[PDB]
Amino acid sequence: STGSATTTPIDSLDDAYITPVQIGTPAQTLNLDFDTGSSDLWVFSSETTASEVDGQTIYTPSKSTTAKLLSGATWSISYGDGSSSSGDVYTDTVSVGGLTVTGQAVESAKKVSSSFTEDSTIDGLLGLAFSTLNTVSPTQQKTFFDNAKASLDSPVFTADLGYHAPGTYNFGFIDTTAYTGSITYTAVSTKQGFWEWTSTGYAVGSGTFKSTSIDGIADTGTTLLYLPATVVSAYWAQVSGAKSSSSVGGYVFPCSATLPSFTFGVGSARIVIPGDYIDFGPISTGSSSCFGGIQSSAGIGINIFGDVALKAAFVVFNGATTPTLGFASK
Repeated sequence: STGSATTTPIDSLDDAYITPVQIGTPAQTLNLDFDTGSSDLWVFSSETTASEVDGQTIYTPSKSTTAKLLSGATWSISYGDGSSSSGDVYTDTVSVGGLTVTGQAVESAKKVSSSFTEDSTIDGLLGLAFSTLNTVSPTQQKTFFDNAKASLDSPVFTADLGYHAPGTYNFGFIDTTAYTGSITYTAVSTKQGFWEWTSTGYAVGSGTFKSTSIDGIADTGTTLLYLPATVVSAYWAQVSGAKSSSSVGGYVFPCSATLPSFTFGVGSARIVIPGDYIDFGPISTGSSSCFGGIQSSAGIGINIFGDVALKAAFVVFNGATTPTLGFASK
């Protein structure tokens, strides 16, 4: 079996992408943020603190004939940006683009942090990293991808994010019409539970490619590209007037400047990120200072190939017994 769903940016800056997911019987449609950097499928629900809900569609397990309380199981998660959520756990039928999984753990949020309440477009997260990162206790739960794997034509899912436009998440097949050339595959380390891989280098604009190993994770749930201080400083040194601002929280540049492209290495292949993808607009309404899409990973401890990098390529997440990441130009 296969699945295919459209993913849409929540705003004009591509801060996050939302994908409709059907939960329960009869279906309750919620717009979830597909996150390859986490492993919990959690949703806003009828059990979430009423003051912490600001416009989201909520899951109501009491209206689902297939929902069941997973007695005694709880979950608690905290993300890299500081945001967090917690609550109890249900099992229910979950379908993504026609691909159905019965008995999926659906984590019902009782408490959500300010960041989630503020984002009215996002009803929850669908974790797509390895099930070892799942926060359900005492019994750990599997991700939707891990539960659908036996039923899939191929144990893969593909990410094809659009730049200020809709994209696609496919499960169980590789659309050979969605990319150009060939797909370059590279090894994945599952030691930390992420889709962790090694980039073979980088180039800034029309400059010479620098061959160096950058260990990082393919993360659909992170907006920006977070790379070592050395690489990020080499990039922003090519932008007139760009500087790292402590009050803003990273590199800012004059909105009138043109941004060079950024190239990253996948084996012997190169993925080119256009300069336009690195522009995140004014730091505040009316400001002439713009926020950069390439930031240092120094304070985080891990390099992140977020949506900025991922949207420049057709990305294959191969969840076979020996996992690999495939990259192709599009």
